[PDB]
Amino acid sequence: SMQAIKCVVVGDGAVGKTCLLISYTTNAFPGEYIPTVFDNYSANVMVDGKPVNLGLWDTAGQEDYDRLRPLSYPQTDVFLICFSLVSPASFENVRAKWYPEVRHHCPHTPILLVGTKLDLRDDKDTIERLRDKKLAPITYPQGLAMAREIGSVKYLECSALTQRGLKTVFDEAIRAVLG
Ligand SMILES: Nc1nc2c(ncn2[C@@H]2O[C@H](COP(=O)(O)OP(=O)(O)O)[C@@H](O)[C@H]2O)c(=O)[nH]1
Ligand SMILES: [Cl-]
Ligand SMILES: [Cl-]
Ligand SMILES: [Mg+2]
Repeated sequence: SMQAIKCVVVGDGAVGKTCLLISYTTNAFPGEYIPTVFDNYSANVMVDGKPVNLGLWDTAGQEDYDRLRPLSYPQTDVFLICFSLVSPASFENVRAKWYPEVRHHCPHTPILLVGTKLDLRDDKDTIERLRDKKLAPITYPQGLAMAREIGSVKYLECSALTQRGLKTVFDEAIRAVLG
């Protein structure tokens, strides 16, 4: 027994959940091949001088799985609720959909709020695209405020593509369970 930790990742379609898991576990961002299946990834992580077995559970974010997806929730040690920093709709869904759904099935499990696609937040074409819809990328203070609102233990931002902040997401996830 390496200590085992079950981590489940949830959030809207296209927020980057699968890329996040693959980039983390393989140290490589998927190119033109992102698994469509909702797999479980097994990673090992050193925490305070001890190896931990992190099982990472990908989920489908579409409405069609609203009855099937929660069957993966039992025995979860920590949830990651993901939204894209460059999709305000995905951010609103953290409060509207994901927080309520997780808490319906798992009242006490820690939640980390994770803002993805960090590399796009200061990307000009992305800012302009959002400005056209009277919108702007989600800022760190906004994400932090959403994290408090949903009782998250931690708010993190990362990019699966550049890997900036990626390892911290899962270190903090583990520490939320273990210390
Ligand atoms: N620029 C950027 N694109 C990303 C990142 N992570 C994922 N993507 C892209 O976002 C899209 C959705 O990613 P995916 O992992 O399939 O999202 P999922 O539906 O939540 O599983 C794909 O086109 C990815 O290439 C990131 O960190 N930066
Ligand atoms: Cl999805
Ligand atoms: Cl917080
Ligand atoms: Mg996926």
